[PDB]
Amino acid sequence: SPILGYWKIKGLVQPTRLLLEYLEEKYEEHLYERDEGDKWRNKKFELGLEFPNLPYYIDGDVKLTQSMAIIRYIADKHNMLGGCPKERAEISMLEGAVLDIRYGVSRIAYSKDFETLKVDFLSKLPEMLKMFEDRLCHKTYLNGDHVTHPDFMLYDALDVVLYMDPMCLDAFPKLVCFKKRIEAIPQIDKYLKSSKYIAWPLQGWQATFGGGDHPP
Repeated sequence: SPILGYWKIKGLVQPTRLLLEYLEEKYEEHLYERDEGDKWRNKKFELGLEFPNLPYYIDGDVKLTQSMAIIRYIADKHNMLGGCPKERAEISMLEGAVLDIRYGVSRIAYSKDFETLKVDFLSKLPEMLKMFEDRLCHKTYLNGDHVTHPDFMLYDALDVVLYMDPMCLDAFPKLVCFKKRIEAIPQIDKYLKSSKYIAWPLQGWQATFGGGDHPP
């Protein structure tokens, strides 16, 4: 049974967690609580990781770090990255654009000047969301009729930008849909209602946005 190690927050591993639950693939988590920053530094180097860091994935001497290398791995272990250069690169471009939103959030989330920075993020956000609304025109999931990992990435992003601005999607009902659709997938839906689901925080507890032990 593979092992996924990370903070007990959505952060950088939420997409991955979904994917795993989607493929009903069994695994165990090493969850680091808010006040366990030591326990980690205690094991940071006794895991045999070539690039100690969080999150980490480990099973039969497959030692990985870097949320993207990880997620892609689980994906690849199930032939889901693409069937050729073109479709593989298309799926990577989705990866990129989704992170340009998920990350946009986190880089201005730990700032003490969040409350005035989000304003310029939310103004740009439309143009970013739009591109996804189009991609989703005549398609069920990005990149086709079959679910890919970037669909779980966009879902996390969406879920996170809605906390920042409950109305960011009203102008994109096609995304509001895509979101309910994902939540409809039996495995996923069963998960969100399960005990293993980490509802909060979104970022590191210290973060201004999506921080704190419980949502406001």
